[PDB]
Amino acid sequence: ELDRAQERLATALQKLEEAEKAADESERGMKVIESRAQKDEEKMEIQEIQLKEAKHIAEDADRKYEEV
Amino acid sequence: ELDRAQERLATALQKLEEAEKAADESERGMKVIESRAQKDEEKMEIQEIQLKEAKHIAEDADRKYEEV
Amino acid sequence: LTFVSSNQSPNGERISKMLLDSNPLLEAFGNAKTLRNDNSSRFGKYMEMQFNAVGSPIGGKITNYLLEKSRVVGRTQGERSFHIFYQMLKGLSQSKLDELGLTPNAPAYEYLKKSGCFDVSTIDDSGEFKIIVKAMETLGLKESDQNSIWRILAAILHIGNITFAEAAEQRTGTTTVKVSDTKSLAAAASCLKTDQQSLSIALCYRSISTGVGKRCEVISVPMDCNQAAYSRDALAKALYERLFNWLVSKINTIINCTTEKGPVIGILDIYGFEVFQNNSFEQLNINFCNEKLQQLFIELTLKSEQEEYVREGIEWKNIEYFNNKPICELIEKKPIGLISLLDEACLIAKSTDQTFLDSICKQFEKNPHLQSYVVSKDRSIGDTCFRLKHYAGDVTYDVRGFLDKNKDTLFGDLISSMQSSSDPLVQGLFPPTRPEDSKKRPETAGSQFRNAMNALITTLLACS
Amino acid sequence: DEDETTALVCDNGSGLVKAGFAGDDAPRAVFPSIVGRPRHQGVMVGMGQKDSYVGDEAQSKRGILTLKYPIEHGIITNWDDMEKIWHHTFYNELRVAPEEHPTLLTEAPLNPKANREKMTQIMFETFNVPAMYVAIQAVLSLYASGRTTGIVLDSGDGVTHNVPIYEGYALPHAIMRLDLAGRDLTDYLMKILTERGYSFVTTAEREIVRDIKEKLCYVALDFENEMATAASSSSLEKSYELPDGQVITIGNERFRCPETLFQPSFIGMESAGIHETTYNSIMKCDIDIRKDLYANNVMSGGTTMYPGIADRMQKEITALAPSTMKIKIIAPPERKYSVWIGGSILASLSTFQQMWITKQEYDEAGPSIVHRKCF
Ligand SMILES: Nc1ncnc2c1ncn2[C@@H]1O[C@H](COP(=O)(O)OP(=O)(O)O)[C@@H](O)[C@H]1O
Ligand SMILES: [Ca+2]
Repeated sequence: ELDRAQERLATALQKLEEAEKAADESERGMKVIESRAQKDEEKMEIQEIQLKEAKHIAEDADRKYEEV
Repeated sequence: ELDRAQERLATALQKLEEAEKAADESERGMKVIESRAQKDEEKMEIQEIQLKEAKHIAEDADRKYEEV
Repeated sequence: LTFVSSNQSPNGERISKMLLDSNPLLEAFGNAKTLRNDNSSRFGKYMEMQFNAVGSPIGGKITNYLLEKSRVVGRTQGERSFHIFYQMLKGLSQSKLDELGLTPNAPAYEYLKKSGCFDVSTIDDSGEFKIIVKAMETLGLKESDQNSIWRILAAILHIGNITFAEAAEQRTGTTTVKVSDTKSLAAAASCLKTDQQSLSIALCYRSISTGVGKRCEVISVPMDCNQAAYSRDALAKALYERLFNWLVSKINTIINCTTEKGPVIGILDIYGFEVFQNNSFEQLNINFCNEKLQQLFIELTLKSEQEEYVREGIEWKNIEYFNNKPICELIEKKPIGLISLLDEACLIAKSTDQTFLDSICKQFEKNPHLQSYVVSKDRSIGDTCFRLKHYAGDVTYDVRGFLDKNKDTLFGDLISSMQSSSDPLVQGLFPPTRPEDSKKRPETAGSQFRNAMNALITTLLACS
Repeated sequence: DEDETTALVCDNGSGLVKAGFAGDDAPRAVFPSIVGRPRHQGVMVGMGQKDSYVGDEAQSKRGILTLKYPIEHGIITNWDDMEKIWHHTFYNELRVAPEEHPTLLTEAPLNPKANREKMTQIMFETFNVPAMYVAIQAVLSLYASGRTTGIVLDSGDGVTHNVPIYEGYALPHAIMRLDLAGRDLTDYLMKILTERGYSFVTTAEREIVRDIKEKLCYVALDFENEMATAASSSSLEKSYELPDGQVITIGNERFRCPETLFQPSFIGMESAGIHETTYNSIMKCDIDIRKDLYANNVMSGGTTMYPGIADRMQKEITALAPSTMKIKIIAPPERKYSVWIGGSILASLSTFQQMWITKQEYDEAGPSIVHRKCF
């Protein structure tokens, strides 16, 4: 029974390190993507603010054209 | 020695369960963020085209106004 | 009542002394200034005097009701909302206010600015505070407790500094919600002691997926600003409702007698009749209560007493009595009725106030007690207004608000985020699920008003 | 009692049986519409098998079960088993008897006349139900979303309905019924999976397809442009360790099956995409009624939850269509449950009385009370 207990200890201790290792890498991968996600989100908002103006200017030009 | 190994095995499996649980929540968090990042990326590209179109149509309107 | 109860009683005459000291006290909590009345209670109250198996008094409890809704954000220039707020601003030192990002000036805020007015010519809040503090200590609210109470209001104020800088993410029609003023938004989450991020994601984006097993959240998508500002208010309205209830109930914990036990004798007290320069949805519900109140008397001093004659072995005959006017009641209770059709017009999110008003003129203007500018040829009725006959007098109302003001619906998603709080204060505003008021839960707070008043009359028609 | 009558809100289809308590907003009780037997023979004594296994009880332990499907998008293969499907709704989940509270169901437009009386008979003339009604699928979502003027395309799983409702009902039609949604995609995957040593044959595993589907499957922004991109192994291949024991790096299997939607040619039908029929239905209406339709499009159902479904529509329509009004597609937070948000409403309304059928009303007009009241 001792041999079995030692055997399970080996595979458990090893899998424990792998599980912890994966937890760090997964968190590492989450961080690098989270940062990029925030940068994109911010960039998207800014562009859409310009998208508003771009249209209002285009419409204003059309209304200004109708007058002339 | 068996009793000592059994004691170490009990706490080992407990740490293993905790490690796997932490990894399971970490890999899931990375997955949902990655999906959101892709959704934002596509939304950024499709609007990147609109922004340009919104700028060109404004410049064209100005040129059209200059003619009349 | 006293003296008739055989005079002496240490625990009995004690209330006769404290209830006299209640005059400078009661005027602080459940009272506000109306242009017609200064000491006007802004909530229905049904006091209950307790007694023993002899006839002497021992104690008593208090029961409130749904109370006006839009008095927290909307009102005419000159009136106030609730004392508890104003008594705070001019109470805490400027030092403590600055720490909470506050200032002794309502105009500086937003929620309070939407009210219209701030300063009152008849009331002196600055000089009243230090006088109230003595009354605060009279009951048993020491400075230690005072500070604990000011936090709850500070939380409300932090919510009041949170609006939505109409996110210009969408280019045309619909629009998302984004907070540029993160300072103010963060201040709330800081004092609420919750994740600022989760708070913004869970609220701005509602979650739904409760398949018995019990929910999987986060799936959502942005919505218009009107709904955002609407859901926002519903939060600030449901928080205060459950606050006032839990607040006054915890005050009695120090006052309410625990030494004795026995039966109960009831006493009623409610707001009275009023007429302003311009009437609105508020007057409709208030005047509606009077119609229910008039029915109360008729049901009791006119109807119940008659049934007592034929029960006490007396040769009585049914004498002509003016109409039982049960039509004005059935017209707003059972299917096919006023507030029965209104409920139908509410949930139709697009059916605005104007559309609902149209459903009244057509479905009715045939049943007694209703007129307008279309049917009744009378210029006195504006095209944007309508006539409504009461038991005698005539009143013209406006259709402003009505729906969003009455609805006040707040489902889980938004509430759930607050119920799972670790702070003892926040979760305190969300008691352990329905306290002696279960039935069904989701069905607007407007329809819940009717239920609160119906539950009131039911227990009035079962006593002497 | 007092100010409480309690009304159930149900909405069954070919994917989920949505149900709740009373006055709810979102569906509380939900379970898959399945009912099979034991091909295996129950151990027979370790329970006289019976209970086909249903509700969150059958789906939990599939394998052993011989899941048979009664409601294939519209047509019901057999009504006898339906009795034991509704025996799970009110009793097991809701824990309330149908001989107490009213009931609300959904109506798939243009449903067989024989089905109207058949359904009603199961309740009134057997399982006493004081009152009930069967509202029309799409119309419900309109009000809840808060739209007066829209063109609705409600498509959850059963069938597709192009309903240009934006002011009233029962006009010529401008509506269509197509058998191309949800379950149709579930059966198509196993077909193409055969080209990669995969073959989810029977129903038990066919359900697993649905699981794997709603976690990765997507719709290509543009099949033609993403063809050259296939060379890249980053945006296409996506690992998915099957929770049973199999790794399937789906790449071109995610946007090949959903393509059937826009390409009915992959299921042997002359019918065109859902953007051609859209024109077909709009053109049969007034001429001065279109400008407002394009302005606001209502896209509800779980089919609109897929990534890359709304943006594509704004690309193809604008190409060959009136180009004057703003083009905008409305996709509410949970556009799938939009039906249940509006379903709960009508159930909680009082004006609803002058529409439904009452106990006595049935005996007063016989079994034809249905088509005599509703339509
Ligand atoms: N987020 C999602 N993305 C894609 N499909 C989804 C999503 N959520 C649910 N579904 C799918 O939608 C279908 C259920 O939609 P539903 O409208 O309830 O159908 P039905 O009413 O025909 O039963 C199921 O096939 C389910 O996998
Ligand atoms: Ca649907």
